[PDB]
Amino acid sequence: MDAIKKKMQMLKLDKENALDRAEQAEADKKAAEDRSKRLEDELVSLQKKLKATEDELDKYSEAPKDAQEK
Amino acid sequence: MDAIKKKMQMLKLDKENALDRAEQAEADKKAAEDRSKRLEDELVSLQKKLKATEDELDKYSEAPKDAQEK
Amino acid sequence: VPPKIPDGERVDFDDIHRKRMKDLNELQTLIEAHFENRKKEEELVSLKDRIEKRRAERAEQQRIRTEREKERQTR
Amino acid sequence: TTALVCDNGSGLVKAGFAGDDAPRAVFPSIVGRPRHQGVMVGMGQKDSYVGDEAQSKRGILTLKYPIEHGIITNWDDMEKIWHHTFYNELRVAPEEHPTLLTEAPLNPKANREKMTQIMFETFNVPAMYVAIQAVLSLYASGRTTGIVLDSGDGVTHNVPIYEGYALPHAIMRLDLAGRDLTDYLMKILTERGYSFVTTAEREIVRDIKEKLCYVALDFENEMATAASSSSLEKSYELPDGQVITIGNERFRCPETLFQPSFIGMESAGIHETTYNSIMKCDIDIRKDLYANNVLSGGTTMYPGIADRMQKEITALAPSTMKIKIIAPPERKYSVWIGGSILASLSTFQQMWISKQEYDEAGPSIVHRKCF
Amino acid sequence: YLMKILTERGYSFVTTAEREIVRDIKEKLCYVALDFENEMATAASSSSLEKSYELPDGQVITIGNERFRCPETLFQPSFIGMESAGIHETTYNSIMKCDIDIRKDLYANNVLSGGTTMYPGIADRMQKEITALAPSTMKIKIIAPPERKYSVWIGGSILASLSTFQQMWISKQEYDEAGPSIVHRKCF
Ligand SMILES: Nc1ncnc2c1ncn2[C@@H]1O[C@H](COP(=O)(O)OP(=O)(O)O)[C@@H](O)[C@H]1O
Ligand SMILES: [Mg+2]
Repeated sequence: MDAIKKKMQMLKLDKENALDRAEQAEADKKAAEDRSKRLEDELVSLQKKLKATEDELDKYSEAPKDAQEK
Repeated sequence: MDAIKKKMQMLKLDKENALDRAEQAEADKKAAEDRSKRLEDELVSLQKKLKATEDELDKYSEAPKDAQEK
Repeated sequence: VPPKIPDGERVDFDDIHRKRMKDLNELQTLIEAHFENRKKEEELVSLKDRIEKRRAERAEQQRIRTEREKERQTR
Repeated sequence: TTALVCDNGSGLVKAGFAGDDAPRAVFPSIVGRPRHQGVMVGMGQKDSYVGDEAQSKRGILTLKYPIEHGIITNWDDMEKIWHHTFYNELRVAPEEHPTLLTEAPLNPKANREKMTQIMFETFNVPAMYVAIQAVLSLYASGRTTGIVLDSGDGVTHNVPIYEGYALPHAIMRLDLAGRDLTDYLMKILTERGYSFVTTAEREIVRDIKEKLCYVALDFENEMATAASSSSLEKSYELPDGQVITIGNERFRCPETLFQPSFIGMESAGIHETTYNSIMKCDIDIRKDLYANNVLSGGTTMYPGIADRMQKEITALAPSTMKIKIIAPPERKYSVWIGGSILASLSTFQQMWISKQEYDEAGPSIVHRKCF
Repeated sequence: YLMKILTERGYSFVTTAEREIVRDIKEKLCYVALDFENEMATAASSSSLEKSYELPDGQVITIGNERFRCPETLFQPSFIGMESAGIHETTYNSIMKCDIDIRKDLYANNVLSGGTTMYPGIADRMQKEITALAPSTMKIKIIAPPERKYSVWIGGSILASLSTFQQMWISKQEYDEAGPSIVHRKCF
């Protein structure tokens, strides 16, 4: 008939809307998770640099006792 | 007829699938955003303590320099 | 000199929204028209059933009358 | 008062008052003089049947369209069509109504100037404005960006727009449209035995094209399938009986859009002129144009074109961009719906070409600020 | 651009073969206006500019103010949508990037070459534009030899005929030893 065709059109328009929203949400989620894992790597690097600076501080804290002994 | 019923049902099913997929992606995005915010808030303090360690190293290196040159 | 559009304010993506909103209204009016139309047209099937009863009775009447005329004519 | 949103088009004149959803009167734009002699006296035979009246008496007329490719080639017939549209299909005198005509891009100036001169002198309207047929189709979609491919019946043009700023250097106008597809279908039907020659039978071939033809998703596979099985052969009943069976002519007629070499045209199909029109745009608005490709016009109503075009552009475009093709169900009247929306705006109410302005600068006012 | 503005009168050239016809029209008819606005005003009132031209099959065409609008794109690249400045201002910018002591010599020895600089009346428009841009004291001179089109090739012949240049060629044995990347090396 005619109205059945209108119902068929409507039942696909909302499908297209949902698919578009799903694609947008997937892209946003992937971008956010990539940024989060990059920040995780940044935090690991910062921890490593803190450890290295603490090592250098341990060296220049060992030096003063020998210096006083000198 | 027959094909109309199953076609409409399949369209509705796929619309619901897209909706749930978008909801899941939104939840993952919220989780990633929270993780990123928490990571940054503590990474700033990590950088601050790294700078404090660096300044401590600077002074604990200035002292042995003078002591050796003393 | 090209046409420089004067200073407006709005709108977008809303009049299309309200125009597409009445799809449900259109579907309802179409389905109502279809239902009432089938209901107000199928009665002609009953009317033609009446036509069939009238033709059946007239055919019986004409068979009887033609037999009567054949009886009354062949002398 | 209310504005008259007329839309000349080429093949179907669509008109109606501003602010509605659909045009009030849609009828073919053909004017056909009778060609035989005529023996009955007092039958009340007129000298020219225009509009939808000449699609019922077409058996003894010689229909001739007054608009060839966007441009108007026969001004007297076009004036007759306009007079019919105003007085008999809408029954509103033009002395009390603004008009909003539509015109294809890159058309000759003289056509537009003559159009405004007619509207101001013969019909004597209060004020008229001429708008490009693609901006309206972009209005109707409710967008503000996007590249619109308006494949009418006369001419196919592809106007890209971003944020409301049209890009005049990226308009790609191609003269292949529905009429050439009708002629090509009428030419390939002769391969089965059916010969249509008369200008009246062109209408029958047009009906065949509308009701049966479809655009194939992949051309070679369809050509191979139609040559082995017989699941495609759809039959159609002429206006007098003698049903005909269309085989692989079904998807070969509208394939001309994507391979204009079929009718001898050099240019590339509508799948590649859109990509070229995009690539002429700046490098930073190509993603938005990729995502908001809009279809309009009558000829884009073939079943299965919104998938073939998307497949082709996805093949051409870079793999990362998302290609989306907007194909609203109200494609045919998209330009007129957009015209109604534009005429109903308050901000637009001072852009009309008022009659006193025309009296002061002549018909060349249309090229001036009031575009 | 000429093929695109011819459509404003009714003449449509689309085929890649008809691009050659439009090129011939451009070569034979177009000229560069000394002052653009005055020419646009004159061509819109009189009809002393409309020159006709016969296509390869008849049907003569009449070019109006398309004559000086096609080559005007050189001085206003905004016509074809290009952002950059015209050939009248990129020369001045190229001069101003040079050192402060050789600007007078460059001002006095501006050279034109190449085919497209053969439009009738360009050596005056360019001089007027640069004189407008440049300081009032410097003398602006534009060298426009009549053999402009083949200027590059004549110079090439002169360079190849020199004795001092005879040892700059990229000899084949050198290419065999260093590969095609030899061209970027000392033998430029
Ligand atoms: N449902 C359809 N399927 C296929 N082709 C169609 C359909 N409707 C119209 N057409 C083609 O489109 C043309 C009408 O296009 P239209 O948009 O009216 O042109 P215009 O831009 O001049 O109004 C007709 O000539 C016909 O060939
Ligand atoms: Mg149209």
